[PDB]
Amino acid sequence: VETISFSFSEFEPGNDNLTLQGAALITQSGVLQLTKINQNGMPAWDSTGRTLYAKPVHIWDMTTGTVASFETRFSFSIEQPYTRPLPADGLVFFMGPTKSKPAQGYGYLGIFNNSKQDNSYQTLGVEFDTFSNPWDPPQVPHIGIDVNSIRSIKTQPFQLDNGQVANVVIKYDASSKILHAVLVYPSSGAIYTIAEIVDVKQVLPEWVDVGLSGATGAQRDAAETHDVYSWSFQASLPE
Amino acid sequence: VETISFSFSEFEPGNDNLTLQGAALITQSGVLQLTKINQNGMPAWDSTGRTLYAKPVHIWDMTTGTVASFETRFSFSIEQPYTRPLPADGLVFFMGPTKSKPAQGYGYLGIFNNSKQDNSYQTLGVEFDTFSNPWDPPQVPHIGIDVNSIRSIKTQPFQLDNGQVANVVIKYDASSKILHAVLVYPSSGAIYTIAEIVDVKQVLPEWVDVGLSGATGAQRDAAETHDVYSWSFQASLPE
Ligand SMILES: OC[C@H]1O[C@@H](O[C@H]2[C@H](O)[C@@H](O)[C@@H](O)O[C@@H]2CO)[C@H](O)[C@@H](O)[C@H]1O
Ligand SMILES: OC[C@H]1O[C@@H](O[C@H]2[C@H](O)[C@@H](O)[C@@H](O)O[C@@H]2CO)[C@H](O)[C@@H](O)[C@H]1O
Ligand SMILES: [Ca+2]
Ligand SMILES: [Ca+2]
Ligand SMILES: [Mn+2]
Ligand SMILES: [Mn+2]
Repeated sequence: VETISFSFSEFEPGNDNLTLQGAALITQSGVLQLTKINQNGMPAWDSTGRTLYAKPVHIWDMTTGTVASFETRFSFSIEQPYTRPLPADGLVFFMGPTKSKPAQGYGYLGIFNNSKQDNSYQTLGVEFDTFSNPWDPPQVPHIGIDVNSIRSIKTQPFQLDNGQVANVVIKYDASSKILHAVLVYPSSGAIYTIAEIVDVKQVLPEWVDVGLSGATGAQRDAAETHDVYSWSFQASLPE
Repeated sequence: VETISFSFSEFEPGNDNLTLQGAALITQSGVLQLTKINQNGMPAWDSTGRTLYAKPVHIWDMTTGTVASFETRFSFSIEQPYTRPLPADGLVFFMGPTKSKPAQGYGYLGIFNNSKQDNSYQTLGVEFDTFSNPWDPPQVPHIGIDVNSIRSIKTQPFQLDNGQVANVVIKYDASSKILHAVLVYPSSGAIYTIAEIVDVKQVLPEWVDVGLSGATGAQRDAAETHDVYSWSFQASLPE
């Protein structure tokens, strides 16, 4: 059985097990800031940042025809300090081609180049979208399962607890091909769940990079924070 | 689209919207005790209790072939006061034939007569099993999805936060036929998730009773508490 597994109770500058891209930064206090925060403490607009695990993970194998089961957990907080305009854009957990660089920002969240449904993206993501683009449902924020497109195949509205930490658990069972994600707000006790069928074998390449990406709006002050406090990942490829 | 929906922030004695069977009792303080508790505050062994919603719900319809989507949420606490013998047996959220009476106790949790997988049982349950019977995996407690049998088709171990309150969310999506359940322990922040594919129209009858059932062990002190503090349910049948 081939297994990959990492865990971060917190983050520390320089940890060579993490690849930072764009605005992604690790404060001295241990928190990972995906998008830029000005020195006055306010989140900056027109910002995009991502963090990947330095090592690719074997998600499935052609020869044997088997696919791995995985689980990831992380905590984050989104703070929307401005009244107007509307905050943007959200953050995502994603698995895609190895050696990837940041794509388009804003509504694309740093992982897509446009709103097309294109299988060549070979990307899977679970988004926490805070801005309603023309391809989004009217409700925001919302959890969404993204398969080769920013236009989610499944969506679940949730209420933001401004500035509070949320716990996320994303799990994939190769057996039934079910991807189930859950979001919890310890502060209010709120629990959100979402599940959909995803055939990883038809979406992702055999090896993929796993990471987190966040982005702020395309206009002045259409921004919010995208802070991550911890992150763990585990995958098991049978045989 | 016929919809059924109820919610109990707390329980009140006499409320004719709930059917109590076996040992099930509602205290003056508003908590629902599925299994018996002696006057000295200790849980009694050899006890079985169930609570059914007083009205059947329409889960699917032959005519149209449409099946409903539902969601249920409840809070409970299991307290295992004795060191030995091992505590038993657990509690279940279940849907089954209407006008039913409690079945066998102990490991059968009051909803099955034996461990046989039989379609005539027409019972679906999400269990929180605290005792490992011959048909159970070695780990307890565990969440299990029961389809016409006490021998779960899917199992997920979880760590009991003895005596503390747990929040449960069980959701079923007719579209994908996915049953996803999540258990959360506010006290420790633990989050457990489990999901499996279940085709409700090949398992349950058109109309069903929805309820909660709990049971304590077959020998002295093989007992624990099975208290429920709140419970809500909702189902939507298209057309
Ligand atoms: O306001 C936040 C959103 O901006 C959208 O882009 C807008 C832009 O803000 C506006 O000035 C003008 O250029 O129209 C654009 C729409 O194409 C982003 O697309 C959206 O993701 C948010 O960032
Ligand atoms: O001890 C709790 C478990 O008891 C099991 O039944 C036992 C019984 O306790 C023992 O005295 C003897 O009769 O063997 C039985 C096994 O068949 C229950 O089956 C189990 O559910 C627990 O309640
Ligand atoms: Ca969006
Ligand atoms: Ca058992
Ligand atoms: Mn979206
Ligand atoms: Mn069991």
